[PDB]
Amino acid sequence: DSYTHLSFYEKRELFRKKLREIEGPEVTLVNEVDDEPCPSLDFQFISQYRLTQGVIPPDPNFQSGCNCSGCDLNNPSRCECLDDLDEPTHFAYDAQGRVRADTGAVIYECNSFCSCSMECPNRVVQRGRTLPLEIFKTKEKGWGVRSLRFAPAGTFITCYLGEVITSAEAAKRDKDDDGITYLFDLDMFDDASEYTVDAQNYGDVSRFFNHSCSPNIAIYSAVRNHGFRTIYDLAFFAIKDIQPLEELTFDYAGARRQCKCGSANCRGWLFG
Amino acid sequence: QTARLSTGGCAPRKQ
Ligand SMILES: C[S@@+](CC[C@H](N)C(=O)[O-])C[C@H]1O[C@@H](n2cnc3c(N)ncnc32)[C@H](O)[C@@H]1O
Ligand SMILES: [Zn+2]
Ligand SMILES: [Zn+2]
Ligand SMILES: [Zn+2]
Ligand SMILES: [Zn+2]
Repeated sequence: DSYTHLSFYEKRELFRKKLREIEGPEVTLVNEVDDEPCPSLDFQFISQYRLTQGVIPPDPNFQSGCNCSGCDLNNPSRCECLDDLDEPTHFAYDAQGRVRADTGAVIYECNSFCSCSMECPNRVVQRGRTLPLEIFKTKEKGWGVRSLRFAPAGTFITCYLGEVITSAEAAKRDKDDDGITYLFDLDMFDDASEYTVDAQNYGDVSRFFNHSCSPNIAIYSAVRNHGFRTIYDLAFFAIKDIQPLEELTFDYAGARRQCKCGSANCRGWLFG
Repeated sequence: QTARLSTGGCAPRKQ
């Protein structure tokens, strides 16, 4: 540990001040379990993807918007952002701003080219986190995140951010090794599965989400670009009613040694 | 395939 001249107090205070700099609902850090002061002080919180070399970004000349004069939820036919969806065409969100039960794994939101305001109903992911979260130390896993408010099914939590890297860099970082990884493959679309999100040095609070074989949140691919399927938002949505102080977990598979989730249907392997 | 987190693909079962 290169931070050995800092005290448990100052390191925790420094990480706390790092949390306070995050824009949006507050994020808190508690540790009533062991003596570790905080996660890595070198970690940087970000609000958007951290592209690296070799990662081709979407071309703005291929981008299209909708002509919705924001969009109307009771008339999804007029909006052109939902053309990739089969009939019955509908937005991914209901009147309460939550993802619908019948919505698939791909969410088509509006973008900066639409004639839309920032409070369009199809910009839930873009507006960002609304739930105050708390980072805490768990029993047998590392750090974890729990919600401080009730999160009914369909509530948007946050996105999995970090560096976007190529397959060669992902293998080069596939490994130090201690059973801890922050790599998240962008593999929602098999026709273009090339990049990986690395939350080691840059990332979101979702970087502390743990795995569970009976998860309460799940990933949705929030796509605001045209046909670009190599980079998209990894949006976490609650698939179960999450009560306050309940740990937020998702299936790393997507549906170190053994899994400590403690579910009655634990497969025993994280596979990630 | 990998020791990496996956989205599970877009095969529908209602995420
Ligand atoms: C994204 S980090 C989550 C933990 C936290 N971000 C940290 O660094 O302490 C993923 C790592 O946490 C561990 N982990 C996540 N879920 C686990 C589980 N259900 N049981 C045991 N270990 C788990 C795995 O070793 C994995 O490499
Ligand atoms: Zn719109
Ligand atoms: Zn529209
Ligand atoms: Zn639009
Ligand atoms: Zn398990």
